[PDB]
Amino acid sequence: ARQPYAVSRKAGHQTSAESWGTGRAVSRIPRVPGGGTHRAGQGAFGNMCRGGRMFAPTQTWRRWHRKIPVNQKRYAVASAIAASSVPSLVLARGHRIESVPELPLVVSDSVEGIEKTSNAIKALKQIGAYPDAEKAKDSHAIRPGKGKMRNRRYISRKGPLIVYGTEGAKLVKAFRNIPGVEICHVDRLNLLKLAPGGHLGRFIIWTKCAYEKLDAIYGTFDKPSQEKKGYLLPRPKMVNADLARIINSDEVQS
Amino acid sequence: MKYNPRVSSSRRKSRKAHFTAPSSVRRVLMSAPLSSELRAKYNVRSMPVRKDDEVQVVRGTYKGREGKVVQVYRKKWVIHIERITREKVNGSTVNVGINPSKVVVSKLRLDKDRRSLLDRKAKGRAAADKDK
RNA sequence: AACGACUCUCGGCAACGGAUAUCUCGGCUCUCGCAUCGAUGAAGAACGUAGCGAAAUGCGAUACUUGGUGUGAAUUGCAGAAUCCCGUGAACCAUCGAGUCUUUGAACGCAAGUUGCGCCCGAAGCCAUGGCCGAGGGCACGUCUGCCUGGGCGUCACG
RNA sequence: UGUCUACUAUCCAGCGAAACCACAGCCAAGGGAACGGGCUUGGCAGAAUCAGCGGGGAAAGAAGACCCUGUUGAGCUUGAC
RNA sequence: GAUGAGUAGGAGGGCGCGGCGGUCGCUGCAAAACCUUGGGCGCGAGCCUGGGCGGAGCGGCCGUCGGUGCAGAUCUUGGUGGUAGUAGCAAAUAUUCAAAUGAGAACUUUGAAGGCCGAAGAGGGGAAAGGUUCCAUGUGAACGGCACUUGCACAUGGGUUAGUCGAUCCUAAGGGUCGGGGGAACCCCGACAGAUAGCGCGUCGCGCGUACUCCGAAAGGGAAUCGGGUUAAAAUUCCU
RNA sequence: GCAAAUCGUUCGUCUGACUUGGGUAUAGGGGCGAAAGACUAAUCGAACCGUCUAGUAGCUGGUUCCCUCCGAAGUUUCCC
RNA sequence: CCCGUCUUGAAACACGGACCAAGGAGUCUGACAUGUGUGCGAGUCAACGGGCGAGUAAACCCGUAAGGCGUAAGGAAGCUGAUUGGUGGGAUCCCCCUGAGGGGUGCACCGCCGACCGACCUUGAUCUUCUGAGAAGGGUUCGAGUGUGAGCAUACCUGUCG
RNA sequence: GCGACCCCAGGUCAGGCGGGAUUACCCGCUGAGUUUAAGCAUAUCAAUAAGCGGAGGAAAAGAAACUUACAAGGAUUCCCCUAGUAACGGCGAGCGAACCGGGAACAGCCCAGCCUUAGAAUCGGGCGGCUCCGUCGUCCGAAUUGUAGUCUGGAGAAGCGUCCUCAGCGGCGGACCGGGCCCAAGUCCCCUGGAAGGGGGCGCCGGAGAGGGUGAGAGCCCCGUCGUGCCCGGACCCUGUCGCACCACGAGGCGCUGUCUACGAGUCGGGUUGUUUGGGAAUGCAGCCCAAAUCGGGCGGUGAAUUCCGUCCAAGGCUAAAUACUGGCGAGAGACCGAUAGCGAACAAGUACCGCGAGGGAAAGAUGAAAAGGACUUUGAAAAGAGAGUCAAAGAGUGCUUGAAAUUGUCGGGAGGGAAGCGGAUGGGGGCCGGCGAUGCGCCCCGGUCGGUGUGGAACGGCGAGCCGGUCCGCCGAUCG
Ligand SMILES: [K+]
Ligand SMILES: [K+]
Ligand SMILES: [K+]
Ligand SMILES: [K+]
Ligand SMILES: [K+]
Ligand SMILES: [K+]
Ligand SMILES: [K+]
Ligand SMILES: [K+]
Ligand SMILES: [K+]
Ligand SMILES: [K+]
Ligand SMILES: [K+]
Ligand SMILES: [K+]
Ligand SMILES: [K+]
Ligand SMILES: [K+]
Ligand SMILES: [K+]
Ligand SMILES: [K+]
Ligand SMILES: [K+]
Ligand SMILES: [K+]
Ligand SMILES: [K+]
Ligand SMILES: [K+]
Ligand SMILES: [K+]
Ligand SMILES: [K+]
Ligand SMILES: [K+]
Ligand SMILES: [K+]
Ligand SMILES: [K+]
Ligand SMILES: [K+]
Ligand SMILES: [K+]
Ligand SMILES: [K+]
Ligand SMILES: [K+]
Ligand SMILES: [K+]
Ligand SMILES: [K+]
Ligand SMILES: [K+]
Ligand SMILES: [K+]
Ligand SMILES: [K+]
Ligand SMILES: [Mg+2]
Ligand SMILES: [Mg+2]
Ligand SMILES: [Mg+2]
Ligand SMILES: [Mg+2]
Ligand SMILES: [Mg+2]
Ligand SMILES: [Mg+2]
Ligand SMILES: [Mg+2]
Ligand SMILES: [Mg+2]
Ligand SMILES: [Mg+2]
Ligand SMILES: [Mg+2]
Ligand SMILES: [Mg+2]
Ligand SMILES: [Mg+2]
Ligand SMILES: [Mg+2]
Ligand SMILES: [Mg+2]
Ligand SMILES: [Mg+2]
Ligand SMILES: [Mg+2]
Ligand SMILES: [Mg+2]
Ligand SMILES: [Mg+2]
Ligand SMILES: [Mg+2]
Ligand SMILES: [Mg+2]
Ligand SMILES: [Mg+2]
Ligand SMILES: [Mg+2]
Ligand SMILES: [Mg+2]
Ligand SMILES: [Mg+2]
Ligand SMILES: [Mg+2]
Ligand SMILES: [Mg+2]
Ligand SMILES: [Mg+2]
Ligand SMILES: [Mg+2]
Ligand SMILES: [Mg+2]
Ligand SMILES: [Mg+2]
Ligand SMILES: [Mg+2]
Ligand SMILES: [Mg+2]
Ligand SMILES: [Mg+2]
Ligand SMILES: [Mg+2]
Ligand SMILES: [Mg+2]
Ligand SMILES: [Mg+2]
Ligand SMILES: [Mg+2]
Ligand SMILES: [Mg+2]
Ligand SMILES: [Mg+2]
Ligand SMILES: [Mg+2]
Ligand SMILES: [Mg+2]
Ligand SMILES: [Mg+2]
Ligand SMILES: [Mg+2]
Ligand SMILES: [Mg+2]
Ligand SMILES: [Mg+2]
Ligand SMILES: [Mg+2]
Ligand SMILES: [Mg+2]
Ligand SMILES: [Mg+2]
Ligand SMILES: [Mg+2]
Ligand SMILES: [Mg+2]
Ligand SMILES: [Mg+2]
Ligand SMILES: [Mg+2]
Ligand SMILES: [Mg+2]
Ligand SMILES: [Mg+2]
Ligand SMILES: [Mg+2]
Ligand SMILES: [Mg+2]
Ligand SMILES: [Mg+2]
Ligand SMILES: [Mg+2]
Ligand SMILES: [Mg+2]
Ligand SMILES: [Mg+2]
Ligand SMILES: [Mg+2]
Ligand SMILES: [Mg+2]
Ligand SMILES: [Mg+2]
Ligand SMILES: [Mg+2]
Ligand SMILES: [Mg+2]
Ligand SMILES: [Mg+2]
Ligand SMILES: [Mg+2]
Ligand SMILES: [Mg+2]
Ligand SMILES: [Mg+2]
Ligand SMILES: [Mg+2]
Ligand SMILES: [Mg+2]
Ligand SMILES: [Mg+2]
Ligand SMILES: [Mg+2]
Ligand SMILES: [Mg+2]
Ligand SMILES: [Mg+2]
Ligand SMILES: [Mg+2]
Ligand SMILES: [Mg+2]
Ligand SMILES: [Mg+2]
Ligand SMILES: [Mg+2]
Ligand SMILES: [Mg+2]
Ligand SMILES: [Mg+2]
Ligand SMILES: [Mg+2]
Ligand SMILES: [Mg+2]
Ligand SMILES: [Mg+2]
Ligand SMILES: [Mg+2]
Ligand SMILES: [Mg+2]
Ligand SMILES: [Mg+2]
Ligand SMILES: [Mg+2]
Ligand SMILES: [Mg+2]
Ligand SMILES: [Mg+2]
Ligand SMILES: [Mg+2]
Ligand SMILES: [Mg+2]
Ligand SMILES: [Mg+2]
Ligand SMILES: [Mg+2]
Ligand SMILES: [Mg+2]
Ligand SMILES: [Mg+2]
Repeated sequence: ARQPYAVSRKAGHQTSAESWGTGRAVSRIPRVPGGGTHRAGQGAFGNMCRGGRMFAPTQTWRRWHRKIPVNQKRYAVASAIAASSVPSLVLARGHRIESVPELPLVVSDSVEGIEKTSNAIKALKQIGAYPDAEKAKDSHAIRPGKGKMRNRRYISRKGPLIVYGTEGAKLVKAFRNIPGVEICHVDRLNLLKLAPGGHLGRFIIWTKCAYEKLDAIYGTFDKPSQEKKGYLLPRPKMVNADLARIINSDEVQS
Repeated sequence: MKYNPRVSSSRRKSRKAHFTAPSSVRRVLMSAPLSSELRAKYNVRSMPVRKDDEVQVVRGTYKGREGKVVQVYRKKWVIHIERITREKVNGSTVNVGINPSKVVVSKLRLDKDRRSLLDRKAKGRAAADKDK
């Protein structure tokens, strides 16, 4: 999503400066000709010179973008989705889910019909997701450093991610004004929102319709996806990650 | 969040548009809230301050002071209020400029245009806010 | 070999200087939309123009503006204004369709280190058809269509 | 060689630069990049300051113009291509 | 249990700077930066903290990114020393006395004296070039390489009057051009390849008619002004 | 330094191939030269200005934090 | 003994450095290569473009005889195109035995020697459309070949080159 | 001599057209060298820079004298691929396209020539009228050395019959582009402060928590922002609908028909020279020489003759879209710079200033929330000082936020016989440090305070229906801790 930046191609070279050569008790750097102005006789063209040209000037044809293989991107998304169902990971990422009834958090499809922001907030309170949303609002603050003058004035913590499965659902606009709350359609889940900062354990609120579509969209270990042609969920190198069971099993301990 | 493509969220552009605004634009930017009594009467929240209006200062060191507007110094983004003054080192009296957003309009200088403006402001609120 | 001066050195304060930090109506880069200069005198250059201005910005002897329309009470550094307020109405306001637009410049009567040197038309005014006076305008080059006036035994026809 | 005059230098009031500067500034020998202000061994060595002086600082002025090197030139010449 | 040198060079683990995605915090009950003979931690890059100053922002941690770390380059820009109150003020003969003015006088003004330029001048004008430096009044600073009450400085105002003086007109070396000839074109030649410009006399007509009615001289050529008077500053220009 | 060529004294010529103002002509591999490679705006054995251009350099100079570990070569062959 | 520097050799009578602040030099990009991380695997790659979508430069989806690289090589070319392993060491495991032991197992890798495909050479029963087919049989020749695939995408360091 | 025509001349004749400017992209011409090749001359740099011209919102190109050799594609342009490939190259350094295939877009056409001859059926200008980007009438011209119709190879002309198709304007609306206006919610209580926009408390809006302003971090103070509603204007194109009109004479389509069936010249092509290209016995272009054809001509990537085959039809012209865009005008955005940075220029910057000239070309941003910009007293010729005053602050006093280093003065401590600094080790004198250094613990009784086995409830748990538990409340007993 980056926009290119680069200095002007002609910066530092809008001058007819030439070296004085040796024999005049000064360095051999090129110098502005003429007289009658402080600029006359000053150094030019050098990356070490005031008003000169920077070393290796930045160019717009820097390789800004990256194309990661599609199968790796799908692998990353599946891992993020799986991490969101582990309360330890969700807590570890900074989400306040102490009052959440259960993870994964699946709510009735009637939430998709909410039209007013006031009713949207009441829905969050009922399911226990409001405290995480309240954390985001209370973290609203001005960005430290030069970013604040670069049209990036405000920062805040991430709130819950709401996933819905109905196109054109009205909840997209009832929740959007709430700071920290993101809305995404199930068919087009985005990794940058599933693992913000590259950190697993996003707090996700699933609608019933969206939750039921996960098998069709991502398939299973046995049959492939219906919408990702020829895609199957990846396998781990370790079927059972519980070392204690393996190490303390009768077979090993014998 | 804004969605109009003709509207900019750039801080640089917003500040430039504010400080280079012409006098007619500065009139709208120099608006003050109506008092709770006038708000319930005309069903209007804000109005551009006028020369002969009466206002009450609700912020600053002159909080609570009441008086009549005497000069809308648009070039300086302030208004002058009768008797709201300080003394110079030489004893002379100079009016203190106050931002119109920091006062409340207690009485309006009504006229043919002012009354018509009040109707338009109330017409939208009476429909877009209540009937909806 | 005290004291004091001098030199060096450490600390407090005071100087010298403008680094650092925090700023930004600027710059840079990317993307998008649009197609609109001029002999109907352009771009550029010059001179002038405000109650108090030199520059910048604006404007053209109607000269930091006229007119229309919108907005609806200022402009402001000072002065002044029975200029202006339930309004044919303030504004160093916005906008544009009416109107003005000096000398130049492709620059066009000829020239130019010259406000130099010509010719033509002519309202108004005025003295007895004429005379003076005169606002304003005209007179470059190449070229197209048409037209008028002509030249050559160029090719003919008739006296 | 001496001497005479003027203007400087000299002293004062006022005014007031620059070149140059690693750090610095007493010597002998020794060793050392074979010619030291610094190192080794000795001589010695006493605040601050004035006018002069040209021994030394291998003094300053300038990336040696002489000479050589470069697969750098340029002016000129001719039986070079 | 053994073991420890290291230029050129390689590699590892770490420190520090500025953003971005996240996360955890601090701040007008005082952030950043900066200052300190305060204290402590790390072999070290550095880090933590007391006090002061300052008056509005800032930091830790994970990931990720970069115009990311200086003693040097006769490095760049800016600032500042020693040198040093030092070198130095010296050509063109020269000043002195009294008084006035002023806070202040070797330097301003008046008077007196003594000298110099000595008519191919240190005098009186003008052409170029400058452009208000001209004149009056006033003046804090700066400037006039000491000084100034001073002024070619600064501020405010004032000042250049033509039928006869010039430009203007004429042509010189030459310049710029029509047509024609060249030229991709910018341009080249320049009356040389051509139905010249028009003029004169009658009152529209007759006669004449050799391709530039152009630019080119404030010293060449050339219609006409003389005394007397007048301003703080103009005059063969104003007045008679 | 008064001065990026001046000052003092001393010297050459001085009715001519004399001196000088203004106007005008010749422009960069070109001009102009009683000829010194002189002169052509403090620039001349090829002016000045901008651009190509951040020209190329086997050559000179510099090349920015910390500890820890390993740790050289000046020898072979070929090469205007 | 003064730092920095070139040097066989610097405290040098070798050069730079009066002093302070700030600025100040292996970077970006294309190609390729080894190494490592990750995904998938005889495949791999959403790359031009399309469908869309945070009302959206992102993310998500699409390869239907697309294309790139790989999946087969040799030959200048006309052309032809892999008969599918033996052996000496060897990891691990199994059995006996409790030896520097003896059997079975024999991956990776290395050495050695055949076979197969192709260039070149050689060979020809038996057929054929007269120039081809191929029973058998070859070679101190040659190859960036075969003998049950290992590649493709992507990230970054280092190196060569523009 | 009078006339017509031809050619030419003059005109301040009537009415028109042209020049110049701009640079990002576009079209034509002209045209280097640095450089690379480790030298260098071909080559390369480069069909590039500089130079000279010409356009537009795009330009240019464009309806095959094509690709290809296949089961064939089918104007042009552009992207991916082809491909760093074929080829070219002191075959060195290097250089380098195209077709197929996949996509974006998509659009086709107009003339010249034989063909009115019972009628120049065409066009311009003057004048006049009308429903005025035009149309009608009239007059004078242009034109037969040919205007208009018909035709363009995909065809077509002519004849025949099938009996298919073809004739306008206006009203309203939509779509499209531009603008204008109204419209959510606290400025409630306490504390700090110069100021609340900060903290704490209590509320509210949200399809609006983009952004900015206001005396400190403001969703609710102000402008805006989200979403409707209303209003005005521009385009005359596209499109929906309605009303009126609606003559097939002619023309076209389809079918057949013996016949006819006209197509661009100093051009193609060839030789030669130069240049250019990947184009190699020669890719294009250009000069000169030669110079065509009509059952023919061009092409088919090795020159030539012979026999076939495929393919297209040059030497005339127009044409939207996909594509380009460091200029102009308007708009949005950014992991960019933050006053030695970023454009040279954040500011009266292409300005001051320099150069005869072509040209060269800087430095320079920040008082405070508000000037509230320091009255007055006193000293001095004045600048100014001292005191006082404004302010939260003059330790913010008109180049004033913060105010580092070099360097300087002053006060205080200390040292010094031709450097000083520096490493290591102590000492003297300073300065600094109470987490610089503790004061508890165990066992007794005096008092005070607070809770205590077995049965009841409340909400749960460990192990896997059932066992095994703790916590809290209450009631008894126990009588200690
Ligand atoms: K001292
Ligand atoms: K001190
Ligand atoms: K700063
Ligand atoms: K004009
Ligand atoms: K002006
Ligand atoms: K107006
Ligand atoms: K003249
Ligand atoms: K003195
Ligand atoms: K010695
Ligand atoms: K030379
Ligand atoms: K952070
Ligand atoms: K400290
Ligand atoms: K970081
Ligand atoms: K003069
Ligand atoms: K005259
Ligand atoms: K004259
Ligand atoms: K004469
Ligand atoms: K007279
Ligand atoms: K003489
Ligand atoms: K030259
Ligand atoms: K070498
Ligand atoms: K060196
Ligand atoms: K050396
Ligand atoms: K040295
Ligand atoms: K494939
Ligand atoms: K596809
Ligand atoms: K072969
Ligand atoms: K007509
Ligand atoms: K705000
Ligand atoms: K034809
Ligand atoms: K050729
Ligand atoms: K043929
Ligand atoms: K600059
Ligand atoms: K301050
Ligand atoms: Mg020197
Ligand atoms: Mg710069
Ligand atoms: Mg910072
Ligand atoms: Mg203006
Ligand atoms: Mg003219
Ligand atoms: Mg004139
Ligand atoms: Mg000695
Ligand atoms: Mg020495
Ligand atoms: Mg000694
Ligand atoms: Mg001594
Ligand atoms: Mg000496
Ligand atoms: Mg001497
Ligand atoms: Mg030296
Ligand atoms: Mg040298
Ligand atoms: Mg030299
Ligand atoms: Mg060389
Ligand atoms: Mg050599
Ligand atoms: Mg040479
Ligand atoms: Mg070691
Ligand atoms: Mg940081
Ligand atoms: Mg210190
Ligand atoms: Mg840190
Ligand atoms: Mg950066
Ligand atoms: Mg850097
Ligand atoms: Mg430094
Ligand atoms: Mg160094
Ligand atoms: Mg230096
Ligand atoms: Mg300097
Ligand atoms: Mg100095
Ligand atoms: Mg002296
Ligand atoms: Mg002297
Ligand atoms: Mg003297
Ligand atoms: Mg003298
Ligand atoms: Mg004197
Ligand atoms: Mg004399
Ligand atoms: Mg005399
Ligand atoms: Mg004389
Ligand atoms: Mg003086
Ligand atoms: Mg005077
Ligand atoms: Mg003056
Ligand atoms: Mg005269
Ligand atoms: Mg002449
Ligand atoms: Mg000429
Ligand atoms: Mg001509
Ligand atoms: Mg002639
Ligand atoms: Mg004349
Ligand atoms: Mg003349
Ligand atoms: Mg004369
Ligand atoms: Mg006079
Ligand atoms: Mg002198
Ligand atoms: Mg010539
Ligand atoms: Mg001579
Ligand atoms: Mg010679
Ligand atoms: Mg130059
Ligand atoms: Mg050789
Ligand atoms: Mg040596
Ligand atoms: Mg050394
Ligand atoms: Mg020596
Ligand atoms: Mg050297
Ligand atoms: Mg030096
Ligand atoms: Mg630095
Ligand atoms: Mg790899
Ligand atoms: Mg394929
Ligand atoms: Mg073969
Ligand atoms: Mg074989
Ligand atoms: Mg006319
Ligand atoms: Mg070379
Ligand atoms: Mg070389
Ligand atoms: Mg060479
Ligand atoms: Mg060019
Ligand atoms: Mg043009
Ligand atoms: Mg245009
Ligand atoms: Mg287009
Ligand atoms: Mg076109
Ligand atoms: Mg055709
Ligand atoms: Mg095609
Ligand atoms: Mg390939
Ligand atoms: Mg090429
Ligand atoms: Mg294609
Ligand atoms: Mg015809
Ligand atoms: Mg027909
Ligand atoms: Mg037909
Ligand atoms: Mg509001
Ligand atoms: Mg609150
Ligand atoms: Mg503040
Ligand atoms: Mg809206
Ligand atoms: Mg044809
Ligand atoms: Mg030819
Ligand atoms: Mg050419
Ligand atoms: Mg065309
Ligand atoms: Mg554009
Ligand atoms: Mg700058
Ligand atoms: Mg900075
Ligand atoms: Mg502040
Ligand atoms: Mg300050
Ligand atoms: Mg200091």
